[PDB]
Amino acid sequence: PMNPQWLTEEQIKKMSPDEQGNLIDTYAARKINAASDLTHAQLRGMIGSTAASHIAIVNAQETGLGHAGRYAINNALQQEALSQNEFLSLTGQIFSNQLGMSLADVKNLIQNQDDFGIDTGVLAQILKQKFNQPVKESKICDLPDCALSKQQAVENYIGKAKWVIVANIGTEVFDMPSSTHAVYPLTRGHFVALRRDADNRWWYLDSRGKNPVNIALAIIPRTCTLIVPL
Amino acid sequence: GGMQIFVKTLTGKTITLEVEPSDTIENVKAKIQDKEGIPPDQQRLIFAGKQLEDGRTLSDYNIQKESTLHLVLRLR
Amino acid sequence: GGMQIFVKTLTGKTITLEVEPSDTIENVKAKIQDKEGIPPDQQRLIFAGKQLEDGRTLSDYNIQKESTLHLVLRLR
Repeated sequence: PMNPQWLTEEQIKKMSPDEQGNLIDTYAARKINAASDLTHAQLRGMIGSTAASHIAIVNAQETGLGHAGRYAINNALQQEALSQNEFLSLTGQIFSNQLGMSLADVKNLIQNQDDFGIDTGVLAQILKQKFNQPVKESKICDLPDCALSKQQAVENYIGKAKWVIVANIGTEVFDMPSSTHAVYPLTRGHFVALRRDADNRWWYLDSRGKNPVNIALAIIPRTCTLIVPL
Repeated sequence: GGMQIFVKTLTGKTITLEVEPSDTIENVKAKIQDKEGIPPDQQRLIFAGKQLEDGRTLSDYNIQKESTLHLVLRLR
Repeated sequence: GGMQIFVKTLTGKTITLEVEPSDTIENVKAKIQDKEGIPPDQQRLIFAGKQLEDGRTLSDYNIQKESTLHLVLRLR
């Protein structure tokens, strides 16, 4: 609509994925000192199954660590597949071998917790070296045919992949659906993951959230960067 | 990504919450509920010696990253 | 007129920035923001194996025309 504060949870539950995704891309961005234009109840209408799932948040965000790159990999694979030490070793090797950084400067980079952070290129190199897994990446909004249908553009891009990693690069913080009491927004400069189950339901996994949540692919904010295993 | 704050009880137990500066005290209590099963009406939050009100944000209270809130339950 | 430098990601993507020797690293990050939508706090710039600081200029770092800076985003 023009004003979303009239939309009810029931109306939103009856909407298609693309209609729900349009609500996200139009109204889910938080303000500087307030929540988005969508309430917890309204976002709850975008949740599909609340039944028991074997999919879980294997990696919660650890105290004081900006290691969502690691958490998203482990949540995407549903295993403790990448330890912290290997995460930090592979990262440091990239700065050392590819960017010419000295040992002393690499160690400062690893150990400065507040300044630490990686990107989708580091992630791709970790996935290639550690797991021999190639990836492709794209912003959702740049996908072929996204303007015609966000849901199907993302489905067609993901293909038969069982997981995807999502990077929210930019300045926006998005309120997202949650199957719990609190809102757990997708914060800026942060990785999350989604995992597909046997019924082709996708489960959204934020290391900063409480539980997995079953949402349509079109719920992912369109500016986010998708990483897809080949 | 993301900002973390601490919530400490008199029991000594401390937990890490994932928050934004824009989070209301209401949503913070909801996050404590998700972690501990404690409904918001049984939560009293204190920071800088003041009881926090539901409609104000962390930023409104100048609660920053790694700040510690004190939780005392309201059992009657 | 004008000096150009390159900014290269690990993805391989390379972009051309229009700069002056007097440009601070701060303004260079702002130019990357204008082109790519990436805020400065999500940018780590590296040249000659060193992370560049915001208050120094290209000339301070001996960054000259057609130099290549390496951009790695800081996602946490």
